[PDB]
Amino acid sequence: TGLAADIRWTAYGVPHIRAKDERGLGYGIGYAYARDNACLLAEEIVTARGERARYFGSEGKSSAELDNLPSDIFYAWLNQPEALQAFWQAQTPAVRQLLEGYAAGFNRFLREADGKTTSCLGQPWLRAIATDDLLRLTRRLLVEGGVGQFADALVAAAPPGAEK
Amino acid sequence: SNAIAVGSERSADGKGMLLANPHFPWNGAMRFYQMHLTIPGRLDVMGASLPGLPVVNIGFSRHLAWTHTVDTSSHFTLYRLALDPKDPRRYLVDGRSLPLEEKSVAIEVRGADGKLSRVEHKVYQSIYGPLVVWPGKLDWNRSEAYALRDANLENTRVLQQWYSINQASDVADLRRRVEALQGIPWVNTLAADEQGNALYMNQSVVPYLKPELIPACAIPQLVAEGLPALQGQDSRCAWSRDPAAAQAGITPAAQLPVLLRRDFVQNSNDSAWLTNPASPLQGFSPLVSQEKPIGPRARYALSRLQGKQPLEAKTLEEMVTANHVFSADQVLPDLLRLCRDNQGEKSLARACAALAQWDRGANLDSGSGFVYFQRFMQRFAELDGAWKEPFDAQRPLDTPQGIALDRPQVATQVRQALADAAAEVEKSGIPDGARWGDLQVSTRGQERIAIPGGDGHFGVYNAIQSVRKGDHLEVVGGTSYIQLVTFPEEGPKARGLLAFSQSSDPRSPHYRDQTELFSRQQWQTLPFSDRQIDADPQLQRLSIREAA
Ligand SMILES: *[B-](O)(O)CCCCCC
Repeated sequence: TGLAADIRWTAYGVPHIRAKDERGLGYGIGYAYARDNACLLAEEIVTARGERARYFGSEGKSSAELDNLPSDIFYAWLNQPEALQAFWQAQTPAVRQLLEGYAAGFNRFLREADGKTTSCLGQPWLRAIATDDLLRLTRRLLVEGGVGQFADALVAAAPPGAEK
Repeated sequence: SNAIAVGSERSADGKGMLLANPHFPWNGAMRFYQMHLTIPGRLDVMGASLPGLPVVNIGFSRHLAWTHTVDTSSHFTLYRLALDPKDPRRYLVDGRSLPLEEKSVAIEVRGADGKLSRVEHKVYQSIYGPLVVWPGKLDWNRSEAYALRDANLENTRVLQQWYSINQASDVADLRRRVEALQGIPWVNTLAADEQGNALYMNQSVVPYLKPELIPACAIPQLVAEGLPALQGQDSRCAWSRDPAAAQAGITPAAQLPVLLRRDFVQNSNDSAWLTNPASPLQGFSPLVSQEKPIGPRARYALSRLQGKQPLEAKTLEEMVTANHVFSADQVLPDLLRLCRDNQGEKSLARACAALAQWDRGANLDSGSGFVYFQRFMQRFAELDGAWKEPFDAQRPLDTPQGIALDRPQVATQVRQALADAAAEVEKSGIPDGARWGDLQVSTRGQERIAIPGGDGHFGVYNAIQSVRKGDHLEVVGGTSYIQLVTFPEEGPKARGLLAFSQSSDPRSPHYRDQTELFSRQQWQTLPFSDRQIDADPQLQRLSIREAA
């Protein structure tokens, strides 16, 4: 009752998470990963939300070397609310609990972080996350072996004009 | 990526053994992260995972170790649309004109003035999926267009699948769990257990076409160029349905390549074909697996794995840490003969000396001969019929081999390719006395760390991918999470590293600690048991809770 995790770190910062359920397990994973990589996850969530142009403008790129606006168009298309809802409804109770836990653990670190291991404190894109964000990352991962490889091609797809 | 599973018939201890060497980016959304998860009584798994995923992607448990490599199977199909001759925004299926669906998405864009403006963009969609354009190849004119159907868009099982794998007991249990769910998106699965079973699975999400439909539904020109292209004007070319499949339109598990052995299995991103050449995998859909000549990494591995001698953990580890450029085995002997036939060509002097001094490796202390060899091979690959022994499908492990210097045309171009490669190298700002480690680095803050390894296309098992930035080569991807698991009686002995360290944040104490170790190729214990973990002098502990 309800979200609890025991975490042990060995050499090189490797977390060992113990919990009595998936919810507590996710809690520990989210907290531990946030301590090491909160800024990385925040940036990638921005990308998967299709908000790179919102925070960084059109001149910049994602970590996958896609222009911010084409990337935003692709991920806005990919991660529409209807798509995320259907994915969530298809998840087992165990998986939902893992995700809920992860989000809560990540967010707990954000609340308490004082910059000791986090270089992006104060940035507007460094913010609390939700389970939907983790779904956006999962779907982004999924299409890497498919339509994700054609992100630019999708954005470029426009009907012909009155030419020739 | 590389993966080797060794069974009871080949291992020195008579037990299972697994080397996991995935090749992945050093930054971003696919950066591996080490962790150990336990729910006492029903879950105890350790390994590495990707950002955002609360499951272990590659790892090991009490009696089992597994890993993945990117497969050669197709996980999508392109569909060539026959457009309505009266309307290029409509397309024909069974002679019937259908309208394209238009989904508009709105994006906020920050200007230099800091104001947000809104951009609207139309995404055109067919019954198969979104339309795509490659200018000059896949165009959208008034005759045709192309749509893409990604199989993994409907794969809602990916997280449950890895969570199930995390709970697997042995190889047989792992196989049952993977075949039942079919949640693996686009990778092979290799595994080994304590009992001494070695498993290979090409069990992923793959578009299903009944065998009789393929020669009619394929677009010949495009499939010859490696594209899974189908005829989108025929309703019969929709993905076939088999009730056995976990997902509508994907290939049933029984029709995907599986090899379960007690000697060994391996994969280095080639097809399922020569996973173990003693038992070749054939007769699958071209969407699944084809009999293509294997890359140099697999060819290298098989050359170290074939035979009767027992395999040690050290043997597998050193297959990575040796940094042997295996492609030099096929061309360098004859290339040196060329250099001997052309002494005093002056232009070739620096290159032929460097190539002669070279240790044929990609180590930190490896000479500039590696650089010369790389530039040469980039040109040698663009030559036509220059192999002495071309690919022999009867000898797929020993061919190709050698340079046909006995043909005067070939000898002409190979020497030209060398002179050109030499010229490019001298042009660049490479000091004398420069070793490979001085060139290839990973930047950490205001400092560099020398990184061993080279491009996998050159047969370096320890594949490292870098790009030119300023005066150096900055590593961007390659060897990442290394995991070598054996099963002694006490429990799993896991050994390896995370090459780029746990944290991507410069402020962290774990930003470069393992990276320094990777430079020196000093792998470490991956502590799994309570006793291993308690024995760590760096042990830290924190218990956290909050109301649900
Ligand atoms: B390798 O270069 O085929 C990448 C393998 C990554 C495995 C992800 C689970």
